[PDB]
Amino acid sequence: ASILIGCRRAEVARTFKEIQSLIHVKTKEFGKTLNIMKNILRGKSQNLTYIPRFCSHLGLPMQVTTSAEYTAKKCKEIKEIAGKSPITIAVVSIYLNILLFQIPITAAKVGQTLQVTEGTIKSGYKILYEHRDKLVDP
Amino acid sequence: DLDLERSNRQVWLVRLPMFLAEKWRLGKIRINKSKITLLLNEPHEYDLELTKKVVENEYVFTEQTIPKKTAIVGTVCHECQVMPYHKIVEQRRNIVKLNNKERITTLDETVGVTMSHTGMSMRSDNSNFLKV
DNA sequence: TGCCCGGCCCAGCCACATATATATAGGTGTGTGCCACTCCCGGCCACGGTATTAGC
DNA sequence: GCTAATACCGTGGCCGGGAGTGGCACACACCTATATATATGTGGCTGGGCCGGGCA
Repeated sequence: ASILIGCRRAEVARTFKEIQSLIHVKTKEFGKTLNIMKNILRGKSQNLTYIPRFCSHLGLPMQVTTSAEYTAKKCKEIKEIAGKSPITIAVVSIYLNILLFQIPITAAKVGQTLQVTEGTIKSGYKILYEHRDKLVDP
Repeated sequence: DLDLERSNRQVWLVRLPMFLAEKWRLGKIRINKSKITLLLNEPHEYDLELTKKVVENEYVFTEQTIPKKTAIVGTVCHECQVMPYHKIVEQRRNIVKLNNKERITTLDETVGVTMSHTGMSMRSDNSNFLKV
């Protein structure tokens, strides 16, 4: 929880499954200790950063990265579903921005690399394809 | 119960070249009366030098505190050494001086994949080792 | 050239984590302290070797 | 000038005592299990449909 706090303070983005992959903290007790720790920090007185990291995990060009940035912000403005945790919004945003071009990764490889369910990226790809209209940057 | 069988048997010791020795791991010796050769099977003929004429205090035994079954074979009679289409053998001897090793392979990928596999990659377990 | 059987894939649906409160209650685990057993450390006893001094 | 005697020091093994370590007991703290709305997610099974292969 101290590492995650130091990550949130330095404008860095690290998912719970990453520190969880490093340390087995059993999630629940991790969430409670992180909550009461946040209360300690408050007593002593942002998903956009995740896009370039996963684009680095897939090795995508810069145009797909900033395209997933504009897609992430716009999808944050459109509402509907709102988020269901920002990780799935990130992976479906990169999934749409990569299905707009021709670089092929399909859904299984991106689902096993980023540790996301295929049915979730297709469930988000459905309504995302429904909102494809207002997501075009150029 | 060690027993000397005969020792009267006369044996000749031979220092062979490596390809024919590893091949032995049949021919016909031609004794020419002070120069003797060898006609192998098709293939070369080989002059064998009388390396050491007098060869005493040297014998041969076989094995079938912990005593084991010991048998005596025969006395060593003559120390010998086989001497050697020789251009092909000379080229093979020049050819053995060309052994090399493989160099380090450079991974050519987009780096971000390997660097993603370095640190936290949201992928744990997948292998049972020191899991108690 | 035609017919039948088996396997795989897709779409879907159910269950469990996340967050909220609350009582129940009854169990389990962990820590500490003390006492007993084993190990370590210290103490005791035995044995062997080398050097120096004094007298006629 | 030459000979003889006596004392002191150092190692190794065994035994006892302490200490540590392990076990037991007690107390405290955790930690399970059940209901309620909410959403949203993810992963694993269930049924139906489609595709492929072989023989006369």
